[PDB]
Amino acid sequence: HIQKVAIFGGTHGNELTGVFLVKHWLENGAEIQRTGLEVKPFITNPRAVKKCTRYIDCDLNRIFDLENLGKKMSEDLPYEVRRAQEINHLFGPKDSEDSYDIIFDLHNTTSNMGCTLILEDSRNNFLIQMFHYIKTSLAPLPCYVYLIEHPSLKYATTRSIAKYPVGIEVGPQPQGVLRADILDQMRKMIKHALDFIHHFNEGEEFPPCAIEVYKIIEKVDYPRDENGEIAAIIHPNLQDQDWKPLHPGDPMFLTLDGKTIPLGGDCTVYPVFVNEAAYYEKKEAFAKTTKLTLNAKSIRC
Amino acid sequence: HIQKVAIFGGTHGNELTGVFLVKHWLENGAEIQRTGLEVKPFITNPRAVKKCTRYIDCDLNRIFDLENLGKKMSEDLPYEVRRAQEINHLFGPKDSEDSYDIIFDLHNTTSNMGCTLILEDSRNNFLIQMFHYIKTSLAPLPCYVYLIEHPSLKYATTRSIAKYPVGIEVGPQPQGVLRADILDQMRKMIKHALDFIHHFNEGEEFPPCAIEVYKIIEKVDYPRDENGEIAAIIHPNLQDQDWKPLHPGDPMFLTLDGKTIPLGGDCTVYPVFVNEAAYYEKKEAFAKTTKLTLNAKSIRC
Ligand SMILES: CP(=O)(O)N[C@@H](CC(=O)O)C(=O)O
Ligand SMILES: CP(=O)(O)N[C@@H](CC(=O)O)C(=O)O
Ligand SMILES: [Zn+2]
Ligand SMILES: [Zn+2]
Repeated sequence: HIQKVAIFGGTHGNELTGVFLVKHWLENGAEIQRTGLEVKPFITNPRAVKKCTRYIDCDLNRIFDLENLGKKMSEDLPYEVRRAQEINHLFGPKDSEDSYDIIFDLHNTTSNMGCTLILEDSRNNFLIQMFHYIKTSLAPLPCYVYLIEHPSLKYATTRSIAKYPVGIEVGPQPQGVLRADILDQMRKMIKHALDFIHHFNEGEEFPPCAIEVYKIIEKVDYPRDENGEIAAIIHPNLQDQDWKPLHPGDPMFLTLDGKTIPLGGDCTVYPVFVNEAAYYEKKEAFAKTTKLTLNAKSIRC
Repeated sequence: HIQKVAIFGGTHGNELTGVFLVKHWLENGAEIQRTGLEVKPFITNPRAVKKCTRYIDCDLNRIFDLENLGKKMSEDLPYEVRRAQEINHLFGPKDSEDSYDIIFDLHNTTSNMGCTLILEDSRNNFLIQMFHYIKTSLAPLPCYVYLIEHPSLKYATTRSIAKYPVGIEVGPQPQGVLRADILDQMRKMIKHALDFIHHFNEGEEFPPCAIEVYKIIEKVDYPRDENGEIAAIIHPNLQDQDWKPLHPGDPMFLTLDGKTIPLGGDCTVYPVFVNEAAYYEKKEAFAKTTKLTLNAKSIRC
């Protein structure tokens, strides 16, 4: 049974859709309340939000792990590390039964990804059923599921605190910009997610369901010159073609001289986060993913 | 006769198309050289480029005036001030005959403005002729001219150093990103600008011409709180509709609730820089322009 729900906004301070909503919701939350459901809206990175930048000392959505949450409180720590602890204490602790049940973390991307749900665990049948529900509600408005569970990769998100972590990504949108159509898409996504929880809490039964997801394989950097500067850019056939298949023959990058660097490798892939501003400093031009199906067992409260 | 020509990129450090070309052209100018014409590429704000921020201490493209350029040099002064003077000493002095003849200043905008030329002087026959040549040469691809001449508004641009300052602005592109299609557009604009200069220098006579331009009337802020926080955002109809006519009854802003706030007044207007990331701090949702026609007298070298 689902009791404790939060919506985080402003994990990244220059992703204004979430910030705008949460800050309105703090003043009037009617939209995010249901019957017998209390959800708490919350500004994750208030300082980065004030400076309208992604972060102050380091990326908040990467540090919710033992290395960082186990450090001694201290004014000498990076701001985000201090803030990660404050959040763990408020909405976790992480890996405890006292933690929040569900956390929705709201994000924006410059990539042409549309409505996107981040899945941190392939086995969780509750999430697969939620995601199936939202996907289907939204349609024919498309909505895709990025699955980030992986051995060496995968990062400790802000929402990993909860038993049920949910990432909500909407793009394309420039950083520092509030576009109405994106705002609307993110509201519709939440509308359905919260509806599903309520529906489940009034003991509805959901049959088995399948969904298609995109599983991370590896991350590709920009081809780089002899000093570490970018020597080629996202080829225009690849620009804005997130989710769509890319075959070994196909064009990845383009040089100033007009030279085209093709995919190579062995098989088809589905690129994600194509040309995301914030990933330039992470050496990620885009991420390679395989398409695969996940099956959920029926569930009931 | 035109001798000294510069191309500035990186005036704003997170506008990467200019920075990316200029760094390449610094390593191989072939593309921007014309026979009998030497063109110097230059990075105006190398420091803001390092951090991929718009600026360090203040906006570089607003301070090339007497107040700042006449100041005594010291380390208490904002970086950009100290930097502006250093640029005046290399490509000016501004208002002197020893200054460069033409400076092209390269920019990107989040607004959906397409290929855009900034005209600083409505009576400058030479520029008007150049712009008409570029417009004509780019067709059917559109090209738009924004006349920032105004008694009160109008600011001291990096490029105002030259006898003939030219601003090149290409959108939409998110800050901190390199799109190929936007890059290609800026290169073509430059190709044709240099071609024009060369042709003129080889004595070709240019008959009189007319161009449509858009003259700044006034800037419009987002409607705000009692706290000064944004209370409404760019309406979906207005979004991405730069240059297109906006009538008095038409939707302008949108609340979460969401009520539409219409234009008001009684004259039609032409909106420019709709939803520009960098202008949120400047408190400009968009600029209202009136669209008029300018003539050039014929010219010859
Ligand atoms: C480009 P973003 O910061 O909105 N994407 C998230 C992805 C996620 O939510 O896991 C991140 O990089 O932290
Ligand atoms: C969107 P931008 O900052 O590159 N445009 C210039 C306008 C210009 O080039 O005059 C500015 O705001 O100073
Ligand atoms: Zn984010
Ligand atoms: Zn600029």
